[PDB]
Amino acid sequence: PQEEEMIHSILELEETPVREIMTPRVEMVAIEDEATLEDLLALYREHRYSRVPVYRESVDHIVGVAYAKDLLDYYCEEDLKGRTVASITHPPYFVPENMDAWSLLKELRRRKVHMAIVVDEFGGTAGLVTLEDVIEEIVGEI
Amino acid sequence: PQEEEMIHSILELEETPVREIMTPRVEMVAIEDEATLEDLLALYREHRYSRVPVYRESVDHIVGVAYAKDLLDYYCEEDLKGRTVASITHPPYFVPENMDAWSLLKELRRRKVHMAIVVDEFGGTAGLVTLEDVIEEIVGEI
Ligand SMILES: Nc1ncnc2c1ncn2[C@@H]1O[C@H](COP(=O)(O)OP(=O)(O)OP(=O)(O)O)[C@@H](O)[C@H]1O
Ligand SMILES: Nc1ncnc2c1ncn2[C@@H]1O[C@H](COP(=O)(O)OP(=O)(O)OP(=O)(O)O)[C@@H](O)[C@H]1O
Ligand SMILES: [Mg+2]
Ligand SMILES: [Mg+2]
Ligand SMILES: [Mg+2]
Ligand SMILES: [Mg+2]
Repeated sequence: PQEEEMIHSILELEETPVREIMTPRVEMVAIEDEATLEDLLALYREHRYSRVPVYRESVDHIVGVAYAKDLLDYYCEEDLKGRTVASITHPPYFVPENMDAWSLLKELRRRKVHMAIVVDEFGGTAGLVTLEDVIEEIVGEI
Repeated sequence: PQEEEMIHSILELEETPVREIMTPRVEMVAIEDEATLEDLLALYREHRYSRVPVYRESVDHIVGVAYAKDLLDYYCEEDLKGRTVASITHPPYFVPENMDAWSLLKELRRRKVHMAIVVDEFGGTAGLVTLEDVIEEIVGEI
C-alpha cells in the first residue's frame, strides 16, 4: 500500500548522505556565545526555533546548542541581561557530511540528542540536521 | 539486520491500538484553563513537558493543549498574572482508544499537530499520545 513507500525509505536510509537531508549553513538561525539571554529571547520571538546552534566568531565555529525553553528557568527580574548564551549552552554533536542517515538516527537515539551539527570536508559548518529531518525521510514531511 | 525489526514494526502499526502506546490519564501533567500563565510557568519548571493538556474542572474534560514555549511571547512586566491558560490554548485533537497507530501517524502529520488526546469508551479521558510515542514504535525509544 502506502506501507510500501516507507519500506523502501528505510532500506534506503543507509544510502542517503546526511548532506542530502540537512538544513544548510546559510539557512541556519544561530547566536553568538556572548549574546545575552535577552538576545536569545528576541531571536526566539523572531524565528521560533526551539534549538539554536551557538558559535564564537563565525557560524563556521559552532561551540554548542542552546534551547529556547531553558530561558523559562530564568527570572526576568535580573537574569536575562545578567547571563550569556554560553551559560546555557549544551555540547555540540558533530557528524561528517557523508555520514548516512541510518547511522545518524542510531546515534541520535543513543546519544539522547535531537540536533547534530554537520561539518564540511574542510573543517567548517555545512549545516544542521535534526531527528525530524531523519523522521521525514521515513514518514514524509511534518 | 536491525533494519529487519523496523520492517516488522511498520507492518504491525496497523495492528497496534493507540491505548497500547499512549501515556495514561493518571500520569498526565495538565493544567486548568483558568490558571494564570504564571502557574503554567511553575508547572513547566517542575515537570519540563513542552505540551500540556488543558481542562475545565476535571482531567476528564480536556478543552485543548498549551505550549510552554508560548510563554516566551509574554512580558513578565504584567502579562503572566494578567492572562490565563485559556488565552494561549490550542484546540484539542481527540482520537478513540482503539484507533490504530498507523492511522494516528497519518493524521498527526496531516493535521500538523504533535499531541492527540485519547478518549475512553465512555466519554472521559484515557490519556494522551504524541508523535514521539508513534515514532518509538518504529525506531525504539528516544
Ligand atoms: N536553528 C535552526 N535554524 C534553521 N533551521 C532549523 C533550526 N532548527 C531546526 N531547523 C530545521 O527546521 C525543521 C524542523 O526541525 P525541528 O522540528 O527539529 O525544530 P523545532 O521545530 O524548532 O523543534 P521542536 O519541534 O522540537 O520544537 C528541520 O528541517 C530542521 O532542520
Ligand atoms: N503533558 C504530558 N504529561 C505526561 N506525559 C507527557 C506529556 N507530554 C508528553 N508526554 C509523554 O512524554 C514522552 C515524550 O513526549 P514528547 O517528546 O512529545 O514531549 P516533550 O518532550 O515535552 O516535547 P518536545 O520533545 O517536543 O519538547 C511521550 O511518551 C509522551 O507520551
Ligand atoms: Mg519539518
Ligand atoms: Mg516542529
Ligand atoms: Mg520518549
Ligand atoms: Mg523529548
